[PDB]
Amino acid sequence: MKVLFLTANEFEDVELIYPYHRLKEEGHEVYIASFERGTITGKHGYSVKVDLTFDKVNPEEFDALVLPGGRAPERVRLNEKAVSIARKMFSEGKPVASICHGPQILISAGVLRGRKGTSYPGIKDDMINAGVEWVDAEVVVDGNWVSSRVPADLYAWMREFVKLLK
Amino acid sequence: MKVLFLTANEFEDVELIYPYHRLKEEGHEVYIASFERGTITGKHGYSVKVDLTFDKVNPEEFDALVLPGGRAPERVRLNEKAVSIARKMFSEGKPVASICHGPQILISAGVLRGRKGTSYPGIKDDMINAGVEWVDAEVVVDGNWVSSRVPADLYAWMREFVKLLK
Amino acid sequence: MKVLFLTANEFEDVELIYPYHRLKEEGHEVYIASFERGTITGKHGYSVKVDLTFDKVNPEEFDALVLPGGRAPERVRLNEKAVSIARKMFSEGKPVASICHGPQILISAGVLRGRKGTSYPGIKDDMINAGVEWVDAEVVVDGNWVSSRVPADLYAWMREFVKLLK
Amino acid sequence: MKVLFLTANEFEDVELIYPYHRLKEEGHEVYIASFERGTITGKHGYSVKVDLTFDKVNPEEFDALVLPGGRAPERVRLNEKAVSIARKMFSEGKPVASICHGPQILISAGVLRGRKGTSYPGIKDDMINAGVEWVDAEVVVDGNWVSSRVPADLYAWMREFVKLLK
Amino acid sequence: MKVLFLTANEFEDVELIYPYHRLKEEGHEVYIASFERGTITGKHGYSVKVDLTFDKVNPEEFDALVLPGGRAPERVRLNEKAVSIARKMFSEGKPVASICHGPQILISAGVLRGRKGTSYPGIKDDMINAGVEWVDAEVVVDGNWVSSRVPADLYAWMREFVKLLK
Amino acid sequence: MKVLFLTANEFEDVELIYPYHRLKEEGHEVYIASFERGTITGKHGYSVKVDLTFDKVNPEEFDALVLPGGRAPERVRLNEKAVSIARKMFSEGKPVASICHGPQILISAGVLRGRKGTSYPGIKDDMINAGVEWVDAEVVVDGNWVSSRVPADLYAWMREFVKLLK
Ligand SMILES: O=C(CO)CO
Ligand SMILES: O=C(CO)CO
Ligand SMILES: [Tb+3]
Ligand SMILES: [Tb+3]
Repeated sequence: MKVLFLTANEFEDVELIYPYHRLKEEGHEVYIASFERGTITGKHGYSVKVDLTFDKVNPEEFDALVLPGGRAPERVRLNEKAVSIARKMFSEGKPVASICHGPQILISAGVLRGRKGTSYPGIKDDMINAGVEWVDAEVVVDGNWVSSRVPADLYAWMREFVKLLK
Repeated sequence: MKVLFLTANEFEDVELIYPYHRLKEEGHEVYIASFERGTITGKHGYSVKVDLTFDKVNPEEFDALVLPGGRAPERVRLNEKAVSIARKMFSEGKPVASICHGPQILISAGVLRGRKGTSYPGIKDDMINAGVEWVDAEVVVDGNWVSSRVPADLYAWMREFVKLLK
Repeated sequence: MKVLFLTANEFEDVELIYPYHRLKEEGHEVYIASFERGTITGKHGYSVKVDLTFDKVNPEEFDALVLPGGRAPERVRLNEKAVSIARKMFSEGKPVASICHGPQILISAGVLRGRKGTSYPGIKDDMINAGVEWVDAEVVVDGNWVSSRVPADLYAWMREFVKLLK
Repeated sequence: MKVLFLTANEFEDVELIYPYHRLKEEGHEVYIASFERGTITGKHGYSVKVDLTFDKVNPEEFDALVLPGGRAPERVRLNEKAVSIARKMFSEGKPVASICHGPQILISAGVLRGRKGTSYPGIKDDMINAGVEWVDAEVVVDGNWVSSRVPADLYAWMREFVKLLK
Repeated sequence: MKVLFLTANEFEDVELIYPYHRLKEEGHEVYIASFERGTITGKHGYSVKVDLTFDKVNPEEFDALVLPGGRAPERVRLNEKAVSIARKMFSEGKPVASICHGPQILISAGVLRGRKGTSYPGIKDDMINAGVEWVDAEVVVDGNWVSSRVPADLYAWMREFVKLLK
Repeated sequence: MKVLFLTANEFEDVELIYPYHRLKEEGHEVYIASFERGTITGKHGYSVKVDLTFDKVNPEEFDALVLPGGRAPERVRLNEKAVSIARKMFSEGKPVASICHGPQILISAGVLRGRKGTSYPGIKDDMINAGVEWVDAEVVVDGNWVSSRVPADLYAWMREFVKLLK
């Protein structure tokens, strides 16, 4: 499986780095997409290499999608190409993992009405207004959509996501 | 006029400090309300004294409301008392000024359906999903609601808000 | 009115941003002059665009002058052209607003002998030794010179300065 | 399984957080031991709660040990109780995972002579002088000792360590 | 010889630490005085222990005085007791070393008229207005007063100061 | 005398700056060697200019060597040219001063077996395993090798090193 990550500067560091390594453990290939090639830096100063730009992503080449949190999703969700990648992959039923502010990208994609999941609690009202049945749980599994709230939830978030890719 | 500010740690510094001083220039009394007494610190490190807690606010004692941005609104909007203050003041037609992420508190108050305004562009989709006709302008005036987007808009934001309080 | 600001890196952020927006509210044009074009960054990390260099300033083209504080005045006061701009504008009786360390530029211009005003209290002795009757007040108005001490004084500083430009 | 972590302030954040969550995914209980109760803060600013002090650790109550890196191991290795915990657990054949500077604690425990493993390359010479057959690989498995070098190795480090605990 | 240092938070780190150690090399005793007991922290984050408060200093018990720079002198120079210590020691002809902003304390003491020395160039005009014959040199020796400008001057600053204490 | 420093980014600031100025006081020439020309930055943010790269160093052109601490030695000790400079200078009996983590470079050079000295206590075990008779003292003098532990030892470290160069 080829797993795509849509992120940008000010990503929540462990929310990117944890699934990156957890999915590599399984033998999956992992790719970081952002605005430009080079590096991006997390809220806490970890730097990661960008593999490809949003413009170069062909969603048909990727099997699954991860949406880390932090302040990066509010930047990503204004990029039509990044939102279109998330819209396509999610609506096609490919596995999509989101955490914390990550699902702001899915809100903007317009794909969450009637879906069941969670997010950082600070944006619960925005998830509800997008039509989500919002649950206060460490992980929620709604078909292809695996969602979690905060870094304390990482263990449960990927415990469930790895099952979808098997 | 007695002007109330609803804010918390990680407020956008100039979005609090600018209206605070601008309204004092007019002779209005300005009050900072937050979770606890003591001080709160902005994203950029400016410290301000808290005048009263959300619990101690009686909305009937205040004439107008200011909602600065930053990351503070995502904290404030989870406090039922703070959201109730905003709901009451806004729904009674008292002047309410919001900037950047500030109107996340108004989203949570459930008062924006059918209203027109603006915000930080990163949350435009959340404003639209709350029932706002979102306008990309430095300031929008919709009856009692004066809204702006970013720090570059400060001059226009308070130019319009000062007029409502006269 | 065309209002010139003389500043540099490590300016006290709100002491630049507050008068910048306050004077734009009135419809005045505001210009940031510094060592080079591009941007400058405040003590607290706010970035502002430089409109023109000190070398390109013709003082006859500007109606008023603002001198924010921070650590920037100790840099500005070593630039002969910046000091000459301040000397010319102040000595011609044009409105000049200073706050905090801002009047270090006026000290270096040699224009304060026999004048009355204020500054950041830490440099009161230097103001006295330059020939200033130093007053511990939130704002002092001495003809064309409007002076204040610290960020807490912003409201009173521009309340008085706006009156000189009308 | 009950997994003990020996660490301190200035731990490499992801080297603690990654195995903590990865092992919780398996249903293992995870315990952070340090100098004092309260919190410890990583090099990159993540804070974690300390479960127990080194003085309160009874090594017989834990099944496995994790030694994250950063600057914390040079502090931990001067605490004779922490070193004695590592010596006891490692010499009894319990699973021990180390990464980056983590095995400095094992050097001080005097248990690495004739063993095979890796570390941050900057301390390879110190591992060699302690009697280690040093290997430049993302993960090395030498009986109970699973060792890795840097954060890029996380995926492989816990892939192998999880196998020892099953 | 007993050497006193008058300083406070935001001292220029190397301007305190360098003379501290250089004078200990000679066998002199070194004492840090500040507003309160406990620790003070430099601009660059080095922490030093305060030996005594300004209020507890009896200038007759000390043989020489060092005035480091940074932002600390603008705080120290508003403390009547600290200024009185500097006034007494300097006017009695005891060796006094200053660097960078350090001599702002001597300006406030009122002891520099007709004296010859240097400082951080940003405050040269303030030194001149206090009656100093200001010299742009790495070190100036004017009887008991040894003055330097910036951290690059440290070697020459103490080369000359150690000669006065011999 | 021409004194070479082998260092890199994340050097302990005062451990480089202190001997640099102390040795310049004597009239010695001081040279900073690192990976590349330009500047290097300490743990605490002080920046220093690099005079030459490790590749350009001819050890026969330098009379003495200084090895500051911080995290820089773990980078320097993986550069075989830097290690070969230290090996050559130390084994030829030229004066070598080390402090804190500085002697990690000497460990890697393979020159400490049977020698007597000190270091940061956190790496004492690594010094012992390299064949050092490790002493817990502020300064140790073993022929050409002058060693100290921490920044508190600076005064004694250079007191002894200066004697070797005279
Ligand atoms: O129509 C708006 C909601 O009222 C969104 O554009
Ligand atoms: O008299 C002033 C100078 O004119 C100082 O107080
Ligand atoms: Tb051997
Ligand atoms: Tb041996």
